[PDB]
Parts: sequence; C-alpha cells; structure tokens
Amino acid sequence: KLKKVLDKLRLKRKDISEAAETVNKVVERLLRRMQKRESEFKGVEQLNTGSYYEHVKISAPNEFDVMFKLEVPRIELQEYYETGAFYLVKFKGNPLSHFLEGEVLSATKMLSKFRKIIKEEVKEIKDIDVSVEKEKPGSPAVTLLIRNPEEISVDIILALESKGSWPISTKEGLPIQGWLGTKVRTNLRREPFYLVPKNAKDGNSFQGETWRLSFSHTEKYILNNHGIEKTCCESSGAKCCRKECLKLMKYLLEQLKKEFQELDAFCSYHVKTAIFHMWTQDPQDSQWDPRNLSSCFDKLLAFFLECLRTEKLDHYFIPKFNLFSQELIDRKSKEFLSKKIEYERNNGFPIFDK
DNA sequence: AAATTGCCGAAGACG
DNA sequence: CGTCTTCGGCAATT
Ligand SMILES: Nc1nc2c(ncn2[C@@H]2O[C@H](COP(=O)(O)O)[C@@H](O)[C@H]2OP(=O)(O)OC[C@H]2O[C@@H](n3cnc4c(N)ncnc43)[C@H](O)[C@@H]2O)c(=O)[nH]1
Ligand SMILES: [Zn+2]
Repeated sequence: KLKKVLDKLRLKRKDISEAAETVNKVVERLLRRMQKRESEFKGVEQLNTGSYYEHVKISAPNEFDVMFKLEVPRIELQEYYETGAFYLVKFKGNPLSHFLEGEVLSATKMLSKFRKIIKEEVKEIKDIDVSVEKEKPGSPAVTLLIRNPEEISVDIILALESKGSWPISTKEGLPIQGWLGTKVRTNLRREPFYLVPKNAKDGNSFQGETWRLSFSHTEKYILNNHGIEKTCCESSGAKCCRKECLKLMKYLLEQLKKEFQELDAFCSYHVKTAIFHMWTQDPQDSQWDPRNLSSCFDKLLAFFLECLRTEKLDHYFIPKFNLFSQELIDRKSKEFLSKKIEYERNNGFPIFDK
C-alpha cells in the first residue's frame, strides 16, 4: 500500500523538465539583475535549497526554493531575547548603510529593497507568465507565481552569509556524532552560516529588524549524505527508505492541512525536523531497510505524536528553540493534529486515497 | 572575471 | 533487477 502511494507521489521526468527549464530561466534573469550594476546586492550567489533540490518534493514539481546569498564580512550578532534562532545584526561607505536603522542592519529595509528590485525585473519579463505574490508578513521570501501553464511557485530567499564560527545556540545542535560522525559534524560547522530576513514574532507583531538563522545548506547535504555507510543509496551500495519515509510523512500532513484550516500553523519543516531526530535515534542503515518501510513510517508517526503530546520539538540545529512551544502553536492545534494522525494511523490511512 | 564545459551522482523510465 | 536518460552541482579554464 505504502509502495503504491510512493509511486503516486513520485515526480514525472517530463513534468520536471518543463518546470525546471522555465524556473531556471527566470532565476538566472533575476540573478543577473541583482549583480548588475550599482546595486546593493551586487555580489549575491545562488544556492538552491528545499524539498525539490533535496529530492523529497512530492506529487508535482510546483515549488522551488532558491537563496540569493550575500557575503557580509565583520558582522556581530546579538541574540534577540533568548530565542536562539533570531538575531539583531550589527557591523564591526558600504552599499548596505542604506539599510541601517541606527547601527542595526534592518531585515525589513533590506528585504523591501530586494523585493522592489525583483518586482521591477519581473515586470520586464515578457516571454514568461510570472508575477510576484503578495507580501506575507514575517516571511523572508519573495515568492514568484509562474504559469507554465501549470502553477509553479518560486521562493527567492535573500540571505546574509557569515564565515565565522556558528552562534553558541547551535553548540549542542546537529547531534550526528553516532550517525554521520564527528568529522562530518566538524566539517559542516566549518562551513558558513546564513541569516534570512524572517522576523521574530513578538506578541501581536513582528520585530522588523530581526533576522533568522538558516542551515538550508547543511540540511541539503544531510539529505544527500544520510547513511551511516558511505555507500547508502549509491550505485554500489544498499538502498534505504529514509527519504521515502519522509515523503510519506510530508504527504500525510499535506493532505490533512488541505481539509483542515485548524492546521495552518503546521508545516513540512516540522516533519523534516522530526525525522532528523529519528535518523539520530535510529542511525543504522539496517533500521531503514526498504523491506521495513511500514515500521519505519510507524516509528516516525509515534515519535511525532509524542512530540505533539509533550509540546516539544527541538530545532535540530538550535535545541533550545522549541518548534512546538505554546508560544508558536496553540495546545488545541496540536491536540487536533494528534487526533487526526491517530485516526489515519489506526485506520490504514484512508486519506492516502485522496 | 563572467560564461562555458566536463564530469558524474541521484533517480525516473522501462524493460 | 539492469541500463539508459536528464537535471543538478561543481569548479577548471578561458
Ligand atoms: N526551510 C524552512 N522552512 C521553514 C522553516 N520554518 C518553517 N518553515 C516552513 O516549512 C515550509 C518549508 O518549505 P520547503 O520548500 O522546505 O518544503 C515552508 O512553509 C516554510 O515556511 P516559511 O513561512 O517559514 O518560509 C517561506 C519560505 O522561506 C523559506 N525559509 C523559511 N525559513 C528559512 C530559513 N531559515 N532558511 C532558508 N529559507 C527559509 C522557506 O523555505 C520558504 O521557501 C524553516 O526554518 N526552514
Ligand atoms: Zn540511503
């Protein structure tokens, strides 16, 4: 049954080819515009991120994430309260001085200019049906809607790149020592970290100056390098069901969200985060054998339910940041999701039949 | 020093 | 299952 759902979720090559060709054209154009000329974002470089580029996109290739990363030397971080994930940014005749709010580099100001430039360039595209989606408060993304004629959304994510050591809130995150190992962890943490203009929500409003930590790069590496054995899912190695298990979990949540508005606060990142913990908990490739797909999915569900019940889902990189805190998601919303998942679980997943 | 190209892994296609 | 294919990521090289 699960194998047949996976067949259904699997992307078609023809769909991939048609989508990618258009998406790549638009992105390439936006990138060229940023880099030329007297622009504040002149040095941005492209990094493709998220589900599609992690090969865990399901159903249709209609969502693409891409970061435009900007190297900003000598920045100093001040943690926004005790959130671990959100920060104010300061510097130790720059183009970025336009975005300064005091000595603080404002996320809103920088994103708004970034967004303004994108809209200008999108207006000049004549051969492709593309529009800029209406702004979402808090969101770090400038979202494009493309009609290929099929609907495709492209999230362009502005990001600051810092080459320094990672903020201490991440010191006990990335607990992959018994799984991917110490050399991998050390090497990953020697890579840069990123800040995206996602504002912290403080009560009824957003703190417009705040930035948010990003490890979209690391997550991408982990998805592509996910086994304890170096040959996991390689041509001279054994196939595992780690990614398949993630697709099924993503699908379950997506179907549930499609018919229950009370689940708007839940997202695929919660699912991704839960399975990262699961991969830490069950490190052996043998406990992710394709023959044991059914029990792997069940283990994930039980773990997820327990996170729901205890209102605790630690960010994989920032362990003191609880994705399932009462502050972020209401108790009733979690209890609601708990009931739905339990139902689908005990009933052989009727919602998988659309 | 921006744009081209080579290589090959991941995974879809179909036997 | 194997073999072929395309897309993505990389960085040498001009
Ligand atoms: N990547 C990511 N996404 C996060 C997130 N916290 C919540 N979410 C949400 O999950 C979904 C992820 O999409 P995916 O393509 O990976 O399957 C989205 O619904 C995302 O919602 P969002 O409102 O927060 O973000 C919108 C837009 O911004 C990107 N984004 C959010 N946050 C980041 C970070 N930290 N780095 C890079 N990009 C980020 C989202 O991908 C989406 O494109 C989380 O921490 N990370
Ligand atoms: Zn594997």
